[PDB]
Amino acid sequence: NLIEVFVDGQSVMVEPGTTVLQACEKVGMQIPRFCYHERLSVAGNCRMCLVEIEKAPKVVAACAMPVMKGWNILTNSEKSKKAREGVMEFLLANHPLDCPICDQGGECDLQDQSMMFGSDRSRFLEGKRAVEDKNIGPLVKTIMTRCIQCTRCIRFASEIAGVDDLGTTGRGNDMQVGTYIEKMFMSELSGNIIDICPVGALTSKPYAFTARPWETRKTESIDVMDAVGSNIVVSTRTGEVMRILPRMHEDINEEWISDKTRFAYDGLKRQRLTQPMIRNEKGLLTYTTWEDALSRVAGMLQSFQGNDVAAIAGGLVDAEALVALKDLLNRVDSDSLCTEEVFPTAGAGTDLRSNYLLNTTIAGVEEADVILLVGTNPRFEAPLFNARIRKSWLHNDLKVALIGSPVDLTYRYDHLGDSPKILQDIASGNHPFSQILKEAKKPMVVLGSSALQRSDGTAILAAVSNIAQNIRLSGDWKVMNILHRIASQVAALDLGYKPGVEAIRKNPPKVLFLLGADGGCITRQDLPKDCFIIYQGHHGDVGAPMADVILPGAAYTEKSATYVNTEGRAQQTKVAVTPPGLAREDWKIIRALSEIAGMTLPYDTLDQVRSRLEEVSPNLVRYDDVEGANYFQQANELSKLVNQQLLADPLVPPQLTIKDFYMTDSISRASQTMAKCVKAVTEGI
Amino acid sequence: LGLREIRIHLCQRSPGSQGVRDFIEKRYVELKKANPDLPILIRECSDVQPKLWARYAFGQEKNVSLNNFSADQVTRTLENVLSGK
Amino acid sequence: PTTKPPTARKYIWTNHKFNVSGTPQQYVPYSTTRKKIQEWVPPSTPYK
Amino acid sequence: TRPTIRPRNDVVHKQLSAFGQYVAEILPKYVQQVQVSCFNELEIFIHPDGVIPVLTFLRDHTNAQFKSLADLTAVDVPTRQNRFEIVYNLLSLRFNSRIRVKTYTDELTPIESSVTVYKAANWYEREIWDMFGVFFANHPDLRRILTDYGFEGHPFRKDFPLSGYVELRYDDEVKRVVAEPVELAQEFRKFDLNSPWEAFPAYRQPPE
Amino acid sequence: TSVKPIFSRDMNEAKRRVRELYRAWYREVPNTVHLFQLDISVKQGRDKVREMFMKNAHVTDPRVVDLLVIKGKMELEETINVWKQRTHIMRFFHETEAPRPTDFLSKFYVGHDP
Amino acid sequence: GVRTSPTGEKVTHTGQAYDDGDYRRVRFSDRQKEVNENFAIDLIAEQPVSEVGSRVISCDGGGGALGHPRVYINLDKETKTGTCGYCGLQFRQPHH
Amino acid sequence: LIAVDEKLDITTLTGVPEEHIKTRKVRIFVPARNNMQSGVNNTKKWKMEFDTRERWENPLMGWSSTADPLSNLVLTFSTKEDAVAFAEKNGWSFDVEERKVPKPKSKSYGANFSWNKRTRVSTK
Ligand SMILES: *P(=O)(O)OCC(C)(C)[C@H](O)C(=O)NCCC(=O)NCCSC(=O)CCCCCCCCCCCCC
Ligand code: SF4
Ligand code: SF4
Ligand code: FES
Ligand SMILES: [Mg+2]
Ligand SMILES: [Zn+2]
Repeated sequence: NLIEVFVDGQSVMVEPGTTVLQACEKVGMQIPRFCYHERLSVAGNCRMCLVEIEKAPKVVAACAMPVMKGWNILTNSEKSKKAREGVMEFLLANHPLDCPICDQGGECDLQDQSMMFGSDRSRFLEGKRAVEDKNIGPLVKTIMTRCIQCTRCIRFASEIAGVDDLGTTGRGNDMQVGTYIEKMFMSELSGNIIDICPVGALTSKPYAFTARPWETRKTESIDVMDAVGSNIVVSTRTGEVMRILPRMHEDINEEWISDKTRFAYDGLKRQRLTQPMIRNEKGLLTYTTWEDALSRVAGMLQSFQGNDVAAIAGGLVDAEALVALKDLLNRVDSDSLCTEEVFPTAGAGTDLRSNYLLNTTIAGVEEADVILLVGTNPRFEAPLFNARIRKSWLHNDLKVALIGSPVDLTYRYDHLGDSPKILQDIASGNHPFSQILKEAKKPMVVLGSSALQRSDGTAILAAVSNIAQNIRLSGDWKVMNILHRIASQVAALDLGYKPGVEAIRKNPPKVLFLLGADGGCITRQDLPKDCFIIYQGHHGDVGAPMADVILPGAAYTEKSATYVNTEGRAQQTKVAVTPPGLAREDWKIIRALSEIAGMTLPYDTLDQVRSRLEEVSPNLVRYDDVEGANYFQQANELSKLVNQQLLADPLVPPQLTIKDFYMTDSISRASQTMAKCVKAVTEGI
Repeated sequence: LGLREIRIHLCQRSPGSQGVRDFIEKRYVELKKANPDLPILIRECSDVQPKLWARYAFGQEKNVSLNNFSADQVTRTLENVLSGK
Repeated sequence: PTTKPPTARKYIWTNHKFNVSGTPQQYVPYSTTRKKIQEWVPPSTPYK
Repeated sequence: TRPTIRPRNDVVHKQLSAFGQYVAEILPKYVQQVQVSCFNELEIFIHPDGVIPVLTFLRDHTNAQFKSLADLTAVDVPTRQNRFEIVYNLLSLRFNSRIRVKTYTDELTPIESSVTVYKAANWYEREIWDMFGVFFANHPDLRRILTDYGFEGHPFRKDFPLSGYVELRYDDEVKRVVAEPVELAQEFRKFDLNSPWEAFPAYRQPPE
Repeated sequence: TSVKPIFSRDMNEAKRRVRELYRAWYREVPNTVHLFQLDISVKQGRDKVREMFMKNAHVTDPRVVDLLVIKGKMELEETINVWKQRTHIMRFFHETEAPRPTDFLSKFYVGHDP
Repeated sequence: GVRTSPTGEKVTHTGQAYDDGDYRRVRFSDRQKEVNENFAIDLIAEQPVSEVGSRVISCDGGGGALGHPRVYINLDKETKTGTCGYCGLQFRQPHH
Repeated sequence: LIAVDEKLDITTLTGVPEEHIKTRKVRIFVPARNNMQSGVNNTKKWKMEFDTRERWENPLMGWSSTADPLSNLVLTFSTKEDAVAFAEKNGWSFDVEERKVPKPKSKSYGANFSWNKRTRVSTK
């Protein structure tokens, strides 16, 4: 059972195999460290964590030394202090004098630990070394003279990203970390080497020289670039977004964020909508006033009612705006409310959340024994979900099988065909993987929502539900899973939006509200002549060029809002900056439009809007909660009513390359760093 | 008068919602088949009493409490809502 | 300065100027940074 | 010898500890705690209702002739239930010594004025009231001393903004100075300076 | 639950003190107008005193009422002794501040403030 | 490299120039715009490239304690020249 | 020693304007650990901060102007209960976020050299 150790004479009970560093963490002491990271493997080479045992003559490395029974750990001992001073003396003896010209200046673990557990003087009278800088892509700037050879980037690269391209070339004092050849370290998780590097050897190239840590203000929010719902911290200085950093959440993030999340913040400063715009007598877009634009839209809304009113919700819309638009369109008896992504409406459809949620939580992947991925590329659709899958693979020997096109995941997997015919065959039991699933104690079936965009999505959903039913026929564990790639999709489905745009296609509307709809699913060729289009958004990409009235709105960094991720967890984004120019919050715009049109919505403040959200769906106001009910039996019973035949077309994921990963949405398209990344991955260097 | 949407809010681990849970368990499937195009959304509350929200045309809604109801009572309440009485 | 001339530099002013306050040559402050956010220019081609 | 480390006076430390024990024994009804810092400063933590007896004893006792009131101030700690902390610094010329008396008090709890014991307490308590909101029951004249007339709020509380809420300027329309909501041309820049590494292991708190 | 009083043991004594303070302020408005040469009328001063008294009518704790009446007595003492100027007396009357609209549409038009 | 903007206004070394529709140009009417004629980037480009026979060279900016902190530059990569980033000075190893 | 059951409302005594009393939503949270550093000494006390308001640019010199007095106001509390009590007695609206401690992890240096597991590393 638990063993008893002593830290500075204080008794503490720890599990067997616990290290001295973790025992000190238990008692509240933080041992200094340079090479140790709790989410990486143990290295034990920096030697900064040397602590003294009470009667042992030689100090031990706390990061790699399991505790023995009855050991007394002297963290503040004379030997420990001298060892720390010696190690810091070596590190600073070979380190270069680059602190003022270094982006790591005020947030450097070398400086802080030198000032805490180091000497204040130097007796190094020799000359320092200099190392030629490497080039590993447009995202990471390398000044390798500042590297302390802690091998965090190598261990992170290998274990987390599955990319074995970093390593140490050389021997002795001339040992260098690099790729040897001029290969660029490009991945969907490549800024985390910038995060984990304790020194300024690896630094963010877009953020280079812009600011200092003490100036910036930190706003804790969530990431809106996919359905993972990663927690982020936005660093802003003087009302300008300076950078994005990961925020720890051991159920979603686990301290990492994707490169699109980290480096697309500069797309919020380009191609922005700042003032309301209307068509003039020449057919061109000209700036106008909020009163004029809202009066025009209100006149059109009063003129047209019924099924002649459609709303298309994009990928970066929040629950408050969605519910406000839903109420506004319901006030005119209209119901052409839709989201720009397709989900099968047959059977239960959106009536049960378990039918379209990721029922096995992101943290629940680490418990699964077998996972079957259907019609998805999790590496680019949800990089953090793929990282969790790889971690489960590496640690618990998880068996991963992928049905469809052989994408390059960061781990070895069992490939199953390319067509849904094999997917249907597994349900019957002819495939050996049926036996594998039946013998697996913890199976998961993750169907990518990108495979539901084709015309046979309902049949795909029915087949995977049949597979899950066969698995269940053979407690508290959930097998069926759906992985989304759109942040607003889950919130829209919870609020009651109709998936897809097929309803709008079948009943062409006269008034169309494009709320952030930049997917180009519906155009004026599909719409009737003289259709009135109101595009409400923050970036002008497609909807703004095709619109009649353009309403500027706020981004996620600029509004306080609610987003539901792919697993059903609701999280609130906080305000970091204010909308530029005359741009306003989306739900406030909708409320003002309703008031001008004479259909005043019964909420004037964010609290009242969230009360309406609670009335519609309490899970939208229950924050950071993922517990729910599993109505899989009812969902399957309703699904097995109608039968559709799977098409013979292969399951080709929309994203097959990292360039396709880089260019996905409006903010990424407006970014210049993303354009640099695409050019680097296509042309080379 | 024309019904547009039905919402059933039931907490999943409360004694008062036990009757509403039993309706979903073995009576929801039959109801949905008879009303294929009706948005009967089922959600989960936290501590409030179970409720039945009925949204009609032009954004008009009525809420009916389902606290401590049995399975049959929920069926009768839904039948009254569907039939307009 | 005749005995100890100052060090000569290519950027040091050759002509000295007194206080120019209250004169057209007075210093006027201004922001030395570029615009932060670029707006979206609408297309110049009518859609219909 | 250690040139860069301040010397220590064990004799004075022991004398202060002995006097703290002496006063604690003499006044058990009010004295809650006695401390001696490592730089030889004696601190007495007492109940807020024993201020007058403790100060009278420490002023008139033969062995405790602290005739001079050195200072009187308050410290606002929002996390505590009794946020305000009234501190009395007393000086004894007879024995060439200093003592510190501490008292806790919240917003709505009055304290007995010490103007009867020390005369400087008049203006010191006026300043404490003006800057924190702490009320003194038996004060001959309690009113604002430092802040502007009609000023709303107590500036030294930790929840009061640095720049306040209003600012003054001359308005030509009314031919007088007016008060308007504050609006800074350049906002005060808050700097996050605390290091994420513990500097003093001696003051480390339990992990809770 | 149980706390020491300041001046009033219960709400009746607090209300009595409030009435006394109101009487004292009411009897001093014409003198304040005359001494400071204010351009307002006596009725405006009485109405402003009434408004100031009515913005704390929701207070139910006797200690808060005692502190409020103490502060009011302090402010009256400053006015009677002519320690303040015309500046502060007119600062009571928000006169150079633009009228901030309290409707959603106007607040939406002007800016981002709630 | 003082260049004149389309509106007849001098452009500073930071690329600063008010637009045609910017009202803020009124502050320069009947007055002048303070622009420093010497451009540090142009001057440092005009400065030549020092060649030394060593792989690592130390730069302190000249003058000793009156310069910048001493740094060491690795003159291995023959594609470019090693630049001291405090003073922006280029050093190179002989090739031909 | 009188008896009262009020909720300790000092709104009328603080002197804050009613606008900043009733239209402010504060956030009661433990600040997240800065990912650029490995120290955890800044994640031990609860912080109370107000909502961000508008910040425009000065027409002259382009400085960051503001009109929110409580923009730089950050309070430190030892416990969530103390922070919530302070917020309630001051009358501002508030939202509280629970502390997110890092869960304990199993780490073994011998796992890097495994006979038959995937945890074996290809480099040191
Ligand atoms: P009845 O007892 O029902 O009386 C009605 C009220 C509502 C007053 C009750 O007495 C009651 O229950 N009130 C609630 C508690 C209470 O008494 N609150 C009053 C607080 S005392 C107060 O606020 C006095 C301070 C105001 C000072 C005003 C300053 C004068 C400004 C003049 C400016 C211009 C003059 C020239
Ligand atoms: S990495 Fe740290 S120690 Fe090295 S130059 Fe940068 S701030 Fe200084
Ligand atoms: S580059 Fe950074 S993370 Fe990699 S070994 Fe060097 S100091 Fe460590
Ligand atoms: S932290 Fe243990 S040797 Fe590096
Ligand atoms: Mg770094
Ligand atoms: Zn130099």
